[PDB]
Amino acid sequence: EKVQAMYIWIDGTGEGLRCKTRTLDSEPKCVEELPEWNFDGSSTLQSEGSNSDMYLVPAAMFRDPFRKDPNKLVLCEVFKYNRRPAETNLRHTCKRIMDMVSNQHPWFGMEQEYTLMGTDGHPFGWPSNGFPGPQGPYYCGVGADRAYGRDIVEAHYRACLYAGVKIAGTNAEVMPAQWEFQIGPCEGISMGDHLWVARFILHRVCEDFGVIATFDPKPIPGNWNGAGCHTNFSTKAMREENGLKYIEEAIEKLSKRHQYHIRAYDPKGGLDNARRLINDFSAGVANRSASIRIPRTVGQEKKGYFEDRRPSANCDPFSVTEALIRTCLLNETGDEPFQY
Amino acid sequence: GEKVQAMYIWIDGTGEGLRCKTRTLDSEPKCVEELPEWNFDGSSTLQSEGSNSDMYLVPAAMFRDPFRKDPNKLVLCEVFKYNRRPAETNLRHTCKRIMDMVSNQHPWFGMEQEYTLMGTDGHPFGWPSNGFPGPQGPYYCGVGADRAYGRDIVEAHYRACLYAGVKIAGTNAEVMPAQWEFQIGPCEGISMGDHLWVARFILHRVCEDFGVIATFDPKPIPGNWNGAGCHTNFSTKAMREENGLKYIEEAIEKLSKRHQYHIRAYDPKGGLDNARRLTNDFSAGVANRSASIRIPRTVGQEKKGYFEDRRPSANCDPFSVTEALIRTCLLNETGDEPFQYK
Amino acid sequence: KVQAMYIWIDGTGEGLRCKTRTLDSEPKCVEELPEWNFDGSSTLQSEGSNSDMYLVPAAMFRDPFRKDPNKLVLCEVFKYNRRPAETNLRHTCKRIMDMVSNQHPWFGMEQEYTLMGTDGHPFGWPSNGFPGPQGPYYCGVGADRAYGRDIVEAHYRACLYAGVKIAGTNAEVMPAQWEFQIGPCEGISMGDHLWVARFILHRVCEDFGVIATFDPKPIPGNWNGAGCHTNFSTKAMREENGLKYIEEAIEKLSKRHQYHIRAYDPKGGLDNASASIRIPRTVGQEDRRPSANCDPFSVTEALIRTCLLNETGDEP
Amino acid sequence: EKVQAMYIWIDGTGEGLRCKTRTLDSEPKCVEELPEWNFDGSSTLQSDMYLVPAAMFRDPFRKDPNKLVLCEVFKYNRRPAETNLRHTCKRIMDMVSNQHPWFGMEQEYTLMGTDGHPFGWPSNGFPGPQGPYYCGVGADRAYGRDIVEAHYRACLYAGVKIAGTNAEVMPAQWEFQIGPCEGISMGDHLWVARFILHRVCEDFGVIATFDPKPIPGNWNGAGCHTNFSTKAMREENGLKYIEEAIEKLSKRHQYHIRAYDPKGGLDNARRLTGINDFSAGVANRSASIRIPRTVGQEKKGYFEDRRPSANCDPFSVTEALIRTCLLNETGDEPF
Amino acid sequence: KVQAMYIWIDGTGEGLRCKTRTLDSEPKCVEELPEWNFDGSSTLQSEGSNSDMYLVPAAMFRDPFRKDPNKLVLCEVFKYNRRPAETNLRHTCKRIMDMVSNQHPWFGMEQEYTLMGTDGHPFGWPSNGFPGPQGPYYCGVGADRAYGRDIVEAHYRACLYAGVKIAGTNAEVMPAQWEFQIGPCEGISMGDHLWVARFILHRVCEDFGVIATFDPKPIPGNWNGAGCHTNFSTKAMREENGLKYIEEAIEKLSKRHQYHIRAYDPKGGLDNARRLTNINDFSAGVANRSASIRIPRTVGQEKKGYFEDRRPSANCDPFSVTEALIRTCLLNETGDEPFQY
Repeated sequence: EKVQAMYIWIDGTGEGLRCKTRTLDSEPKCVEELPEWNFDGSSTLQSEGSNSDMYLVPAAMFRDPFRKDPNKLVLCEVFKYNRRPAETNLRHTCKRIMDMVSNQHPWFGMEQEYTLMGTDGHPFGWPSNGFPGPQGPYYCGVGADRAYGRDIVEAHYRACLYAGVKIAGTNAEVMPAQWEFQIGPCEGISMGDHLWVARFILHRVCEDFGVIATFDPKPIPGNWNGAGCHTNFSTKAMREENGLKYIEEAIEKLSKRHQYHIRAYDPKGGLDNARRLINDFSAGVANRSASIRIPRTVGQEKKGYFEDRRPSANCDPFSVTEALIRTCLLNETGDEPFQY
Repeated sequence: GEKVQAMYIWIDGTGEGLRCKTRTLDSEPKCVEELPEWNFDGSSTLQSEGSNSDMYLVPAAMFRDPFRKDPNKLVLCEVFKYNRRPAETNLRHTCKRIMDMVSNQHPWFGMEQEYTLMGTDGHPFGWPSNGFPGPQGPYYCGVGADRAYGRDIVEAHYRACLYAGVKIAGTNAEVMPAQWEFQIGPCEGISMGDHLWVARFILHRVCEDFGVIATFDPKPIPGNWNGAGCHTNFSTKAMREENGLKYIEEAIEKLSKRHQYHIRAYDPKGGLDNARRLTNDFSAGVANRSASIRIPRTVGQEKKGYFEDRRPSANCDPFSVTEALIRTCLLNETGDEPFQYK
Repeated sequence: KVQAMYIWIDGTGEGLRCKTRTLDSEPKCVEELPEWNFDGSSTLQSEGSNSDMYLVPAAMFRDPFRKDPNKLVLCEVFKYNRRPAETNLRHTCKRIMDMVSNQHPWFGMEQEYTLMGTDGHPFGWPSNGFPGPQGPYYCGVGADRAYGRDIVEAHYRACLYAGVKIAGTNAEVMPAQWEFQIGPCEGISMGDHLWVARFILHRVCEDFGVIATFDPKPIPGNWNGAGCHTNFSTKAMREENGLKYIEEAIEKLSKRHQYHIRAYDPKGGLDNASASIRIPRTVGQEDRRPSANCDPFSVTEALIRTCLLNETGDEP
Repeated sequence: EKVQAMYIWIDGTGEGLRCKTRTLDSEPKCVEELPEWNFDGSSTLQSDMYLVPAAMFRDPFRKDPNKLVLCEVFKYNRRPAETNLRHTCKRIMDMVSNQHPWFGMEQEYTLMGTDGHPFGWPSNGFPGPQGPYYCGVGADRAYGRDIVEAHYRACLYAGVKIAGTNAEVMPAQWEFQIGPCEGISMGDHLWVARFILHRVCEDFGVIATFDPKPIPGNWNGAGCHTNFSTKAMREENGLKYIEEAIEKLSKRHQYHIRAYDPKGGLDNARRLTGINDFSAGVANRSASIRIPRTVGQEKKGYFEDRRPSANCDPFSVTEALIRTCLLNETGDEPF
Repeated sequence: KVQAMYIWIDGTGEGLRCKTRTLDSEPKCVEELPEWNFDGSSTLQSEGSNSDMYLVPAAMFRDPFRKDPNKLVLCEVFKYNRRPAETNLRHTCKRIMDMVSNQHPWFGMEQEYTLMGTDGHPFGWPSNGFPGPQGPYYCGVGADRAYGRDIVEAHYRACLYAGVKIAGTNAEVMPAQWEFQIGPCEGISMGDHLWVARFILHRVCEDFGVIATFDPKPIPGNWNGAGCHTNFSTKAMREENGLKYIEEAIEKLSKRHQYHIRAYDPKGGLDNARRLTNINDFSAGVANRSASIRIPRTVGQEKKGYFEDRRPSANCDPFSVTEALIRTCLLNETGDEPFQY
C-alpha cells in the first residue's frame, strides 16, 4: 500500500550527507511524482536567520536497497527561503551547463577511493596504535591479512546494483583497508547523481557494520598513498574514430586552467588536496605520475577517453564535471565562470 | 491452533507510563467491538489505593501485532474504576465525546513525537562512557556510524507501526545524537491519541528487544542540548479548503487568550515538565522557528492548510492536547475548566 | 662508580635523545665531564659515514630518577667538522648572551603541555568522546576536573631534586593540560633549565605509560592551545623608575613582529597558528607569542637581540 | 631549601574549589609571610584577580616543609569579589570578638564514581534499604573507608581541628565534623578540609559531592549541621541565653535559608522534606533547630542548626548566625 | 591528638556499629574516656521523636588498624532516660558477674565463621557450584585447601596487638570456614573480648573486600554449620576433685534446656534450629562431640577443670550466653525468665 521515501541532500559543509524519511500513499513511478519537502537549515550549517527553513526538490530517484521494494531513495537539491539555490547546491547551474552541450553527449566515469575507519579514529582492521606491513600485498589482494573489510565492499556493491547505481566494479587499493569503486559511464548531470547516492549507500552500509567510510584525500600521513577520485571523460566527438585529435585539443586547454580546476576539485579550494600530492601539470600516455593520463587502448586505437587524476576523494562531482565542460567544451577562460 | 493472542494496553496512574498483558481468544476478532472486556489490579498501577483493587479495561482501538505477527492483535484500552466511572488518568473518555461533538468540522491532527534513546546505565545510547560526543551540528538528519546512534531501533519501530496500521508519516534523526523523532498523522479526532499512544508502546516494546530505553522526557540532558517536544498540527475542513487561512488565524487568536490553560494541559505534571524545555509568553508568526504557534510558509502562500503548536512537550497525553485545541478553537470555551456538556 | 645520562636534541629540533655512561668518580661540576659521541645517522643530523658526531657537556643537574650520586647533563651538539649542527642553538645564543652579560637579562617561561595516552587521545578523556565544556578544569581539584595530577607532582618534585629553578605549576583551562613555570633565570642558564625540565617531564611520563606533547594545538576546535609565555627583564628594567625603559624595548620589538614568528617555533611559524604582549597591572603601579614547542634558545637569543642590540632586518 | 606552597581559592560558582602552586625560597613561619599572587579571572566564571594569603596549614600530601594556603579573591580595583564572602564575615567576627563565639559543623558528603553513580553501588541498581549503613562495619556496610581514613589523618597532619568521622545512613555517604573553632577560623578550617577531601578522593579516582540530595527518593539527604556557642551559653545556666537566641533565629527563618546554599534555597529545597516551616525541640532531629539533651540537662552548652546544605558556605552560615542572634538584625537585607 | 573508635551493638542484637572521635591526649585507662551519643533511629533502637541514645566506655583496647596510640572502645548503649537498651545485655550480665565474683567464673569460646564474597557465595568457592567434598579442608594447607588465610593471619596479629586474648585458630571442615578461640576470660571480659574480636574480624575483611558471616548455617546441605562452643569453669571446678561440681552444674543445665536455647541466638531460636539436628534434645558425655554438653577427657581423668557447652550459635551474644550459664549453674535460678536483684 504505502511506501517509504528517504530524501537525501548535501549539507552546508559540501561533503556530508543528510537524510530523513517520509511516508507516501502510493509507489511513485518516476522522480516527478515525488512531492517537495523541507528541513531546518540552521541545523545543517545552511542558514542562520529568522527565515532559516530550506526546501528539497527531488532530482534523482533510486530503489532503496535497505528497505527493498517498493521503497525509494531520492537525491534532492537544496533551495533557500527565497527559492534560490543554496551555497552547496552545485547541481543547479551544473545541470544548465550540461544542457548547453547536450549535442556533444558527454560521458563521465569516476573512480571513488575511500578508507574504512573504525570508531576509534584508526583505519579498520589495523593494529591498535600500530601499523600493518608495508604496502604492496594489499592492492587487489585476497586473504585475511590482505583485504580489510570486504564484507562492507560486497554489501555496498549489491546495494548499488539493486538501487540502480551505474557502478562498474570494485577493487582493493594499495593501502590496507582502503578500497575503490568505479561508477560510469554516466551521461551529463546523471554523473554527480549516481556518485552522491553511491556515497550515501556506502555510509549507510558502513553504519550496519559499525564502521566509518572517510573520503579524506590523505587520511594517514607519511608514505601511505592518499585517496583520489580519478575522472574519465569523453564526448561523442572523442568517441568517434580518430577522435584523439579532439582529446589532445581538450587537454591543451586544461594546461591553461590548472589552478581553476584545483579550486573546483575539493570543497576547501585545494587545501585538502594539497595534503595528497601539485603545482606541475603533467600529461602523458599511461603515466601514473602524470596529472592527466591517456590509457593505451585509446592511445593506439586513436579514439576513446582521457583520465583526470587530479580531483581528490572528497570532491563534489557536480563541480568537477562543470569545471571540465566549461574549459574543454565551452572554451572558457579566466578564474571565474561566465554568467550568461 | 485457531487461537489468537490479544495484547491489552493501557495507561497507569502516572499519566505517562504504559502497561500491557496478553489473553487468548477463541478466534480472530474482526473489529475492536468484538473484543471482550477485561480487568486488572489497580493497586499495582497507582490507581486503586482503596479496598477494591479491581479495575476494568474496555477496548478502544485495535491494531495488528507487529511483534507476534497476524492474526495476533494489539488493543488499546480505557481504564475504569470499580464504580464503572473513568479513572483520573483516563483522558480519552471525555476527549472522545468532544471529538464526537465536532465531527462535522473534521478535526485533523498531526504530532511530531521526539524522544531520546538511553542505555540501562542512565546515559544516552551510544554516548561515550562518562563523557560527551562532539558538539551539535552533524547529527540532525545525519548518516554514518558517528552521526546517527541507534538507527536499528528507528527502522524497526517504523516498519512495525506500518504493519500495525499506525498512521506514521516519517522519521528523522534529531539534532542531539541518539535523539530521534517520528510523525503521526494526519489523524481525525480521537484516533490521533489512539495512534500516538500505540506508537509509543511499539517504540518502548522495540527498545526492549534492543536492550535500550526510550524516554519522552522534555529535557533528558541539561545544558545547550536541545529538548524534546511533541509539536501538534491542527486542521479542520474550513481551514483546509480554499481560503481557509482566515479560519486558521481565527483559531490562533482564540489560543492567545488561553495560554495558561493549554500549558497546564500539555504535560501530566501541569506545566512543570515543560518548564525545563521552554526557555509562559504566547507568540505567533509565519515560519517562526521560535514562536509558540507556527504557520507554515506553504500554507501562507496557498492561504489554506493547517497551523502547528510548539508547546505540547514529549511526555504529554495526546488526548489532553487535542481536547484542549478543540475546546478553545472550535467550541469557543473560556475560563480555566472544561465545560460539562448536556 | 656513577651513572651520567647525556642529553641532547635530534634533527627535529623538538624531541630529545639520551644515553648513559658509567664514570669512576662523582663529577663535582659540569666542567669535569668527558666529551662523548654518537651516531648521527639515527638522529637525522647527517647523511653517510661522516655521521660520527660529538657531545659537549654544557649544564649539569642532579638525576632525580636515580640516586643522588648519579647526575644528568644537558649538552651541546657538534658535527664532525667541529662546528655547531643545525639543531645546535647553544653556541650562537651563548655568544649573543655573552655580549650583554653586564645588563643581567633575566628570563622566565610558563611551558604548557598536554598529557596524552598511547592511543592518540588526551589522557583520561572519554574514549571516542569529549568531557564537559572547558571552564571547571582551570586550576581544578577533583578526579573529574584534574587529569593526571600524579604526573605533574612527580615532575614538580623531580625538577626540584634535579636543581631546576621551577617556580610553580597549575592546571590549564582544558582537561589534561598543565603548565610549569621555569624562572627567573639569567641568559643561558634559562635555556638549559627548560630543556632538561622537558626531559624530566618526558622521562617521568614513561613511568606512567603516558605521553606529554608540546604541540601548540593538540586538540582542534573550541579547546585552548598551549603557549610558552616568556618574561623578559634586564637590570635597567628591574631597577626603580625603569618602566619607561621597558616600553622602549617594546617599541624596539614592534616592527620585528614578523621576525619573532619565524624563530618562535621549529617549523618556522607554521605550527604556531587579551593582547599579544602584556604588562602586568601591578608593575604599572610600580611575550605571549612563543607557542609551546619553541626552542628556548631561539626565543631568548632573538628577544635579546631585538630588544637590546636594537638590531633590525630579516637576517641576523 | 626551597618549599612548595599551594594557593587555594573559591571560584565563581561559590562552591567549587581551585588551586595552584608556587615555589618559595624558605619555609614561612606564619600566614602573613606568604606573598600575594594572581590568576586568570576569565577561566573561573568571575571575569586578572588578586589572591591574598590569609589562612595557612601544612600540606598533608607533600609532607613538611611544604604548605598550602587558603586565599581571598578580589577584583582589579582591590574591592572584594562577588564570591569572596569572608571579608564581610571577618568584619562581623571582629565586632563580637568580646563575646567569643565557637562554631562546630558536621559536613556530610557522598562518594561518587566517575560514572555518576555512588561509589560501591551496584551497576545500574541499588544496594539494600537504609538501616545497616549508618556507622556500619563490613565490606557490605561501609563503602570507601580508605578514603575516609586517609582524609582524616591528612586533616590531622594539616592542622584542621577535626573532631572525628562516621558512616551515614545512605551507603557511600560519610561525615566529618570540624570544631570547635572560634570565629573566623571556622570557615577557613572547613574549606581547606573540603580541599583535602577532594584531593584525597583524586588519589583514589573517586568523586566527593556536596549535593544535598544526589540520589532522589527515600535515600537520606546530605546537610551541614552547625553547632554554635559564645561565652555566655557555655557559662553557668547558659541555657536561658541559648534559648533566647533561637527565637531570634526563628524570626528570620527565611533569611537564613537564602544564605544557606549558593543557589538561594533551591538547592536545599530538594533535601528539606520533613520545609518552609520552622521547628524547635530538644533532642528532636525531625525539627529545624535541635538542642541536645546534654545541654538541656546541664543547662549550658551549644545549639545545633540543621538547616544548612552540604554545599553551603560556612562564612555565609556563621555570619548569618551572628547578625541574627547576637546583633539582633532584622529585615530582608544585610547591614 | 588521638583517635578513639567507639563500638557498640545495634537494635538487631548481632550487628556492630562504630565511629571515630578525636581526643587531645592518649587516655591511660577506660575511665578517662568521655561519654558520647548517637542516633538511635538510624540503628533501629529509637523512634526519632526522642532519638538520642548514650554511649559509655566499657572496655578499651589498642587500635590495630590505625596503630598506637589510637584506641578502640566497646560501649554500652543507654536510652533517653539513661536506661539499658533492649540490645544492651552487658549491664545485667556484668552485675550478675559481680554477684559470683568470689567463685571466679572463667569462659572460653570457639567462634566459628564463614568468609563470603560480595556475591553471596562463600569466598573462593567455584561460582555457581560447590567445591570438593569436605575432608581435606579441616586444618588444611595449600591453595586448594584453605581459603582466605590472609584474612585469618591479619585478624590474629590485629587481635594480639589490640590486647584481645585470642588463643589460636584452625581452618574448619567446610572450606572458607574458619575458627578462632578466645579465652580464658574471667567474668564480663569474655563478652568484651569476643565482641571486639568480631569487630576486628569485620574490619579486617573490609580491607580484603570480603564479608565475615556468623550465620549458624551459611550454606544448606550436608556442609557443617557454624557454632560458638563455650568452655566454662569456676575455681571450685578447677580445684582438686573439682569434677564433682562440674557434674553438678551440668545436671542443673539439664533442667533448663529451653531457657538456654532461647538465650543462645539473637532470635531466641529459628537460627540455631537450622544448625542442630539436636535443638530439642539435651545430652552430656565425655569426649562426645554429638552431645549438647561435652566433658573433655583430660578433665574426666584429672577430675578437675572445665566443661564445654556446644549449643550456642555462631551469632550468639556472649553476654547472654555467659549470663545464662551463671544463672542456672551458680544462682540455681528457675522459671522461663531470669531473676531480678
